Amino acid sequence: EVETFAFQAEIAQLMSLIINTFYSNKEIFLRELISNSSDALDKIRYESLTDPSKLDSGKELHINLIPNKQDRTLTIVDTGIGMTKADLINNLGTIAKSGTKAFMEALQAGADISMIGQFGVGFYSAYLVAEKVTVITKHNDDEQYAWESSAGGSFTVRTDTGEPMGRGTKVILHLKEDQTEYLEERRIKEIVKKHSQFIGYPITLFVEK
Ligand SMILES: CC(C)Cc1cc(-n2c3c(c4c2CC(C)(C)CC4=O)CCN(C)C3)cc2c1C(=O)NCC2
Repeated sequence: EVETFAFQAEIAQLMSLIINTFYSNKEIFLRELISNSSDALDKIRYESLTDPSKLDSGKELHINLIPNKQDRTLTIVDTGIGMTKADLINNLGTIAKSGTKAFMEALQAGADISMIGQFGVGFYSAYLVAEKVTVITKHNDDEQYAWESSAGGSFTVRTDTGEPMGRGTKVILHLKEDQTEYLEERRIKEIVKKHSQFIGYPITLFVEK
């Protein structure tokens, strides 16, 4: 069973702005997704200090960057807290509403797309480079889920039939035809060094065979 949901009006408006605005500094999507993963790692690490059993699903706290030229995909894997079904459908979207409204007002007031993170809606910068985004996630208190959106005002949520993850999130970016530079090893290295050099977790860039 695949459930289809409409995005909150403000979120749909933000996604349209990200996809339709002429903005060359697209590389910022990577630091935004790395920031989301770093926050998820911080959350599980903190919670594990009071309840160590929260790490039974995996002790390693890291981020993996996996480019795939054949599939034209860039995958960001983290062993963070993961997201529940309620987080994917309601919680994060509700939280993002105020930030989205504030960001769009700031953009009208003279701010630029790179400031997206200051409003806590950085996840949506994935649409600067991806035509479709697939989010595979597993939280300790829930089943493994697959969230997906090609924008256009809707998203889908289904129980993931694929390989079990243990705990964490996989963000699969199905890249736009003219955005293949983000699959090159030296380009990814340059972006990580420039914007995410002080992330407190190991960032491993997987090289293609
Ligand atoms: C910020 C952490 C705790 C959770 C998280 C949240 C999100 N995220 C966020 C937002 C959204 C998402 C992912 C989606 C698919 C639920 C969409 C969304 O609105 C809005 C607010 N941001 C602060 C975070 C994305 C990821 C993750 C994650 O665990 N790993 C990398 C991908």
